[PDB]
Amino acid sequence: MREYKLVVLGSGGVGKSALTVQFVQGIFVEKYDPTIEDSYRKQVEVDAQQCMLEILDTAGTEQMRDLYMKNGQGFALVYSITAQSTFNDLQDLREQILRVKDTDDVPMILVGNKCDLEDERVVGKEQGQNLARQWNNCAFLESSAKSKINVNEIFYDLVRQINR
Amino acid sequence: KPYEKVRIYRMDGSYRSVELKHGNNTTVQQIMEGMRLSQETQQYFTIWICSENLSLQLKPYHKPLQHVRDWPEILAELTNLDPQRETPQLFLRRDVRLPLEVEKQIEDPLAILILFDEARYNLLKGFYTAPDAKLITLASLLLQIVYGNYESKKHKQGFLNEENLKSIVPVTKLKSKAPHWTNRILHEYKNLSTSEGVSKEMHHLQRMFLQNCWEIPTYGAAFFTGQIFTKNHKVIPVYVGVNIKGLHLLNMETKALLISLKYGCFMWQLGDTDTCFQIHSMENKMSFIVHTKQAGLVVKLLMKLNGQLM
Ligand SMILES: Nc1nc2c(ncn2[C@@H]2O[C@H](COP(=O)(O)OP(=O)(O)NP(=O)(O)O)[C@@H](O)[C@H]2O)c(=O)[nH]1
Ligand SMILES: *Cc1c(O)ccc2ccc(-c3ccco3)cc12
Ligand SMILES: [Mg+2]
Repeated sequence: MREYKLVVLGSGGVGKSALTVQFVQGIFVEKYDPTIEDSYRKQVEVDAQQCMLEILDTAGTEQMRDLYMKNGQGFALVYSITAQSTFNDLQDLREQILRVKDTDDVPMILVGNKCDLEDERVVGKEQGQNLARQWNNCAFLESSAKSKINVNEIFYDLVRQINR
Repeated sequence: KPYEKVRIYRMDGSYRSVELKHGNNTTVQQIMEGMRLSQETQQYFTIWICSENLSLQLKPYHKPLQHVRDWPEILAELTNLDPQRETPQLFLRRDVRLPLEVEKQIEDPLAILILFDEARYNLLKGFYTAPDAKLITLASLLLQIVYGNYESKKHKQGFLNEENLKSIVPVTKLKSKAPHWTNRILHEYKNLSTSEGVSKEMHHLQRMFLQNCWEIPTYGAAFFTGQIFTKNHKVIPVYVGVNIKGLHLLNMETKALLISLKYGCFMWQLGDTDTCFQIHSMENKMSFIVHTKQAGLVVKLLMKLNGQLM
């Protein structure tokens, strides 16, 4: 059983905890409690093999961000399709990860969360795909923790990106 | 960051960092409020402080970081260990005083999940002594909970080896009794998946796992270490399990159930120098004495849990 260390990053409010708790515990956290630092563990089957996932749910701001990057194997970059500022903050995070790993071959995925709030949408799906294209054909997904849409795929794809 | 924090672990290796508004003077109750728990979930759990060989449930008024600071002195009072190889951590665990009738009415999915992880941990460790039939049923539920539905193309042959087995059977049985249970485990696993009369929702399956654990005599037990002398005299290391049902004795080496006594079918007496306590099992004309520096806590817990019963 191989162990995978995944880190969920993004600005506050985007749903980093909601996506993680939904995937690990099957519960939708309706409340809002700003996270200090949460670590979850979960055993999954990716490509017909048992994996052990240690998922690190991080804070929106504050700070030890460099420790997460040096130790993390895969990174989920999450924004809310509801807030434009959370989308713009992700470029600085992508460059910070490449700087610390000292490479561009880094398991990564761009996640646009809260796609169940299609009405209050500010960031478009094409603009998110355009960003992932710019990021060396990075993986891209629109997800919803409330509706359980594309939740399991976020962490399954990071596992395949580490196996390569 | 302009604040202090501490990690609160669970049995599955996960943790949650909470802010420390009053530094080392923060209480269990203030930390309990710092978690993502409602008053519904909070009534079933509390903060424990545990090292490798000592686990202590704390109270709302306790300051856990001063217990961390004072750990080497606490280990010297209660154990015969060297304090160097023992660093404690804080855990969120089931309240040992939680009555079984209250646990049986729990519906919160998070509370069920937290109770499920503790029970699974105690099962794989070998602390839950149950017949071979009850253990096979629990192993098949774990297969459904962890590996999903049964599929003949995947689980029929060459799947329940020992690395996969280690996660569904007690470690005390993995070598002796388990490798001959594989056919019986898959049949119940196969029956669980292909049966619409059983809810495959996650909190429902975990609730089922706990139902089979509630009949186990050592369920929810707080465990202490001690010594008994054979009735020429040989020392036998023992675990002393005290729960809402009664008192139980495990062979420390093999976790075999020596004796289990429901409340009202035995009496206890604390030793003179505190270093021991005596158990007179009525309706059996038989007694025994357990030597342990934790004998004071064992008797104190026995009184409170017995006094809880109506
Ligand atoms: N409608 C809807 N609300 C969501 C979704 N994901 C999260 N939320 C809501 O958004 C709020 C913030 O979610 P949260 O998971 O705490 O985000 P976070 O990134 O962990 N915040 P922080 O970085 O400060 O810890 C909560 O009220 C939560 O219910 C979603 O997919 N749909
Ligand atoms: C000492 C005590 C009292 O007075 C009331 C309730 C308690 C519940 C649990 C414990 C305990 C478990 C392990 C170690 O101590 C003590 C306790
Ligand atoms: Mg959060």
